[PDB]
Amino acid sequence: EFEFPEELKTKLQEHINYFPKKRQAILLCLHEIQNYYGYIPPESLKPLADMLELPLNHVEGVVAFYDMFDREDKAKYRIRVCVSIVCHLMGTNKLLKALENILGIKPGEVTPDGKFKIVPVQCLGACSEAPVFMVNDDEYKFESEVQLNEILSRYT
Amino acid sequence: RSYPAIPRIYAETTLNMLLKRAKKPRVHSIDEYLKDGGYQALEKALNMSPEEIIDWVDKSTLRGRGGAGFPTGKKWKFAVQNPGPRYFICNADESEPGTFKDRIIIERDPHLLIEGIIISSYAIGANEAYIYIRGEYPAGYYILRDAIEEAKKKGFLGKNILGSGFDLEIYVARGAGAYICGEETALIESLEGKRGHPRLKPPYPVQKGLWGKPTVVNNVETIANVRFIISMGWEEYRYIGPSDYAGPKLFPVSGKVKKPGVYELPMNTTLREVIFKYAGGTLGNKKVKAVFSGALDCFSSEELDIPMDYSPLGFGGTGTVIVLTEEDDIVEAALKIAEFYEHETCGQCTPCRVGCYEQANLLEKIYKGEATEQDWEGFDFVNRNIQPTSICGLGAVAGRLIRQTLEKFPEEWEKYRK
Ligand SMILES: NC(=O)C1=CN([C@@H]2O[C@H](COP(=O)(O)OP(=O)(O)OC[C@H]3O[C@@H](n4cnc5c(N)ncnc54)[C@H](O)[C@@H]3O)[C@@H](O)[C@H]2O)C=CC1
Ligand SMILES: Cc1cc2c(cc1C)N(C[C@H](O)[C@H](O)[C@H](O)COP(=O)(O)O)c1[nH]c(=O)[nH]c(=O)c1N2
Ligand code: SF4
Ligand code: FES
Ligand code: NA
Ligand code: NA
Ligand code: NA
Ligand code: NA
Repeated sequence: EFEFPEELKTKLQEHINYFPKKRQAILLCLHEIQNYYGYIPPESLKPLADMLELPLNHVEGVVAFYDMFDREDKAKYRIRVCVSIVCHLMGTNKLLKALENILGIKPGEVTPDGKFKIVPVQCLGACSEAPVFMVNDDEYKFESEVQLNEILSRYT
Repeated sequence: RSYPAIPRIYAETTLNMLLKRAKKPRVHSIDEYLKDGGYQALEKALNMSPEEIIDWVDKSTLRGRGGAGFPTGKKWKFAVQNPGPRYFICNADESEPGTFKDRIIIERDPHLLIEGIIISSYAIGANEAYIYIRGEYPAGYYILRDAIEEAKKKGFLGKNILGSGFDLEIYVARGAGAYICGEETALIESLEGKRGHPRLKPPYPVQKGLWGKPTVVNNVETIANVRFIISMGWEEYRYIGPSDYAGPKLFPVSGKVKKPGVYELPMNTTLREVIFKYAGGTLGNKKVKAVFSGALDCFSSEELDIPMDYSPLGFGGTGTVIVLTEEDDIVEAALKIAEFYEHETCGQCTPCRVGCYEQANLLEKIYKGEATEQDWEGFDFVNRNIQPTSICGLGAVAGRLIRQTLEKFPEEWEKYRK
């Protein structure tokens, strides 16, 4: 019953046709789906498996293994907040407190409107700019609550 | 065209090689790259035999910048000893804590990397090459995709490159959250569309890798050196830094320094010089307590006068320098390292699976003051017993840094036992 919209199916086909072997496209495909829906719908995996010519079990195992994928919470904007050593030293907790002040949520939580989810992540490879966060694909250094509030106001 | 936001990491060079352009925080496209002589090393390489290129890279004494420092030329020789076809993989997974050296090459001077990939691929007879970039580097992904297209348009990729009869496509794969996918065999598994599970080595990839074929995996920074070796010749390259450990090296410096960023320096520079001469010293002029070499090693303030080379007494690793000063709690810091390994073990090996988990769980109890005597003794045991039966380097090192803190800062740990 569950079918991909054509604009999304077309994009997945591009990924599948990109590498020499179709199965190589699995992670690009999963990123695409998550970008489209705000999460990985459980019902998407079966048809994805068919396009990849892989068993459903294989696809599920891959989704479970890779931490960037989320099969539970739909969110328009993922605020990934680094919680590793350098950001922790340089003020992860200040960023988190500012986020709770502005949005009223803590890591792992989603705002009631589905707009923002906070995702604690390991080192984002930007440690000189600690404390680091992403909003979907955009990455930033946290300076202060006022600065953060302005950045988040760009995401409507 | 338009790319996701990237913070502007500070970059400074004494050698003006890897960071000649990447010292400026913006994308340098193919025309800018060509003006400085971009792709001329490739043209020169295509007029050399693959064997000669390997010889030069060997005599340059280039060593793997991914952190293990394996001789690059020797690695290549090993691969070419085995029947084709062969594959070339650029490792852009960079996920070690404190480590952000490779991304500035990717994001600011992608053609330096691409040029290296093409030369290296030609040298080992690979017609298919890969960049595997972590999923948390989306800007890098799109910047690489656009650069590859630019290179194609100018005839540096495709069939019959510049009339040489050499064919190459470079495919860009993305990670999706696993540090372990930077381990070369797990990277290969991920490229094959599977979970990122390391394989028993040997075989090394140069014997059996992608689809079981001879595969060279090299780090971004390693590959970025290849242009220069062909350009200057190996002799002139070896005149950079100490003759034993030659060439430029990138040093991502973070934590409690005035000037955090990437420094391009020779490898006879000392750790003290990195911190004080180049990175501006410590915040608040506080005393250095420790340096964490990523999540691999912990150096005390009595070990600052070591060279930043691949020698036995040297700093080694990725060159990653995380500075803690006198008020930073070493146990709090160790907990963060334990937490990292807990989140990244792939779980294939039992002592690694359980050890990484228990080390974090028990250290947290210790830190919060809720650890029983048994918890304490258990922590010590577990820390010394993550390595057994391990088939990759994660299991082998997940207790290493923490053990080093235990030996070098006993007074601070003993306070937690109180
Ligand atoms: N840059 C980053 O983000 C990260 C870097 N690392 C680094 O990873 C390092 C460990 O990496 P490994 O691959 O386990 O080290 P390794 O020492 O086992 O191997 C190094 C390289 O040499 C090759 N090699 C070694 N012996 C060989 C032989 N006899 N024949 C042919 N090829 C051979 C291996 O295939 C590999 O490509 C650590 O030192 C750490 O610094 C770790 C995590 C993240
Ligand atoms: C757990 C873990 C994780 C990583 C690695 C190792 C291990 C044990 N390695 C090192 C990798 O396996 C291999 O040594 C290098 O990619 C080989 O290239 P060079 O010889 O350094 O150019 C590695 N290397 C790299 O280039 N980037 C990375 O992100 C990682 N990550
Ligand atoms: S040592 Fe740990 S990370 Fe490496 S293969 Fe074994 S379980 Fe996985
Ligand atoms: S520790 Fe946060 S980006 Fe590296
Ligand atoms: Na407030
Ligand atoms: Na320029
Ligand atoms: Na990854
Ligand atoms: Na190895």
